Amino acid sequence: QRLHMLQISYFRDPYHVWYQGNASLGGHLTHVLEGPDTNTTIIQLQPLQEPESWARTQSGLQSYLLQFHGLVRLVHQERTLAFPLTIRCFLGCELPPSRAHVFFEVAVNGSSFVSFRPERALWQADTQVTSGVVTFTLQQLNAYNRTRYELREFLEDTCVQYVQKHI
Ligand SMILES: CCCCCCCCCCCCCCCC
Ligand SMILES: *[C@@H]1O[C@H](CO)[C@@H](O)[C@H](O)[C@H]1NC(C)=O
Ligand SMILES: *[C@@H]1O[C@H](CO)[C@@H](O)[C@H](O)[C@H]1NC(C)=O
Ligand SMILES: *[C@@H]1O[C@H](CO)[C@@H](O)[C@H](O)[C@H]1NC(C)=O
Ligand SMILES: CCCCCCCCCC
Ligand SMILES: CCCCCC
Repeated sequence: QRLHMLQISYFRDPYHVWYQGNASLGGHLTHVLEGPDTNTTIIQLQPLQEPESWARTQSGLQSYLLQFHGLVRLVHQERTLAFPLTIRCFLGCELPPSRAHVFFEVAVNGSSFVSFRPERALWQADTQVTSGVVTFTLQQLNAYNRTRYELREFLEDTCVQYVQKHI
């Protein structure tokens, strides 16, 4: 009983991005993300959520993408960051038949970059390369409740409750 979410972001430059993503519930594809930042398709393949509730979830995902893009632009603006690049975000929750296991792992240009430590709602480097980019990204992720305790709540409560409601 799990929900997994995958987001791949292709940045031609800091300001133009193409998204490709999907989610699966119990190992079955349930959602698809596709399109440029200006017009991104976000679809549930199965009518799991009622329309008013889905429109709420769709809106939240759109706002996430805008904040994600904002952070990538800020890293570019403050550190040396070379484009084009790809970012992979892999996150979700898994319910043992006890405590849920949740995760959020980020790769850049196919290499491990940062990941979320839910035990303390903190981000760590997954690379051994000491890097102004990695250091600056961590400083931003670890400075805001949105990417700390609020993200832990999304993974530990929202995603788990989605699995509990729909598997
Ligand atoms: C240069 C690589 C960037 C890696 C970005 C990781 C994104 C993790 C979630 C970010 C979206 C939440 C809002 C961020 C607000 C600062
Ligand atoms: C997303 O789709 C890709 C394409 O096959 C697949 O490899 C991956 O497992 C999927 N992930 C999720 C969370 O649905
Ligand atoms: C946005 O994308 C959808 C799906 O590709 C398309 O139907 C719609 O016309 C697009 N809107 C534009 C290009 O303004
Ligand atoms: C990512 O890879 C592309 C080509 O593979 C390169 O042009 C770009 O500079 C790379 N960016 C980073 C941050 O490694
Ligand atoms: C359709 C799946 C899109 C990728 C997952 C986005 C998760 C954002 C969590 C805040
Ligand atoms: C793609 C989002 C699925 C639902 C997350 C609670």
